Amino acid sequence: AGTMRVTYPDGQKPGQSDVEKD
Repeated sequence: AGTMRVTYPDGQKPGQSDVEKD
């Protein structure tokens, strides 16, 4: 989460997402 960092379609929105760990 430090190559790209984690991305998501809101605020508090993990689990269906851009990348929870790079």
